Amino acid sequence: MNIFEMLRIDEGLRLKIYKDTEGYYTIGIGHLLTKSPSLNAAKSELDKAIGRNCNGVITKDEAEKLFNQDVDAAVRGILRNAKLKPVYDSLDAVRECALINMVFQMGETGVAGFTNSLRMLQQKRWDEAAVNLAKSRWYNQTPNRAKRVITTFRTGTWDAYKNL
Ligand SMILES: [Cl-]
Ligand SMILES: [Cl-]
Ligand SMILES: [K+]
Repeated sequence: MNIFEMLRIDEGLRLKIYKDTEGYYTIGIGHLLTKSPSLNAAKSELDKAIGRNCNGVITKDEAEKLFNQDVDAAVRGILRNAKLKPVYDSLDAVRECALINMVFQMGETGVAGFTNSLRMLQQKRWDEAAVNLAKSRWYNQTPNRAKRVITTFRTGTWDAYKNL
């Protein structure tokens, strides 16, 4: 298991524009197009991202390419973030994926708001961090995914993603 497989499981894959759990236009593997409620806006954003007239639909290759770029950006974002980098550096390779997962989902800013949780992870207080992470809108809005990620932080293993 690796970050790609992990995110592919949590985001799924759709080749046509769809609305994500918050109602935002998305495509591919969780690639957010826009927060605007205009399908047209979303359609423009798509073409611009892909570089051709897609008319709302893309290929699997295209989805995967968007996917590589998005993981890359999440990582680069974590590294450029003064609150995130220290944490990520302190973490083992499995747990780092859990952090990348959150940033992919919520963005650099959102995660950086989990201040108390971030400190607990840095101190390696796994159970305490897991409880803290659960006291969030994120857990309440997407509990199954949040469970998987928190379990990953808690255990250092891929158990939560095995048998999926
Ligand atoms: Cl893009
Ligand atoms: Cl969920
Ligand atoms: K590390």
